Amino acid sequence: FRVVNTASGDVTEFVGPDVKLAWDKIPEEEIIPEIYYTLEIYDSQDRMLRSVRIEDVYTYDYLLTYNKADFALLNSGALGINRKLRFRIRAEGENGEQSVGWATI
Amino acid sequence: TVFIYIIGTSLPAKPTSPAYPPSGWSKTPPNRTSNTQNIYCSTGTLDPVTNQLVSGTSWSDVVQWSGTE
Repeated sequence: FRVVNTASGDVTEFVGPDVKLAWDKIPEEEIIPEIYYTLEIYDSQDRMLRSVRIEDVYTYDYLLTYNKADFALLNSGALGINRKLRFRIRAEGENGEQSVGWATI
Repeated sequence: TVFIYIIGTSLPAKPTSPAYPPSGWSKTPPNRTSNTQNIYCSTGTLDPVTNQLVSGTSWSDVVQWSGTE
């Protein structure tokens, strides 16, 4: 679970306006017919920003327009940008199947 | 000057108008949808008095903007 757009100078720094989030396809996928991942985004001071459910794709594309319009206003009511971000992802099947331990970077 | 100026699905053709804001072409990196990408051009030398590309020195080859230039 890593960010494609990461600075070579140091780890854990995204340079581009949009954060590209990618992760490996879960093993033992063929065992379960239909699966999906739940991704949550947290702020520096621990307020969740969005819970996005992704199915059949393992490469999320976070956008700057999201981060400003849908998040800064919704969290404070005013235009702003969040620079420190946080991500956690779980792999959930359908018939009561849920991964254990979350996953982050 | 060097400006990043497209929310583009495919590689565009380089500008032909010698104006610092090119023909309907943005001056700053805009916001994009997931499908689109960003492409920049290493603009030639700019003339502040005329605020356009000096005679000659056309725009550089357009290259998709990955990370930082």
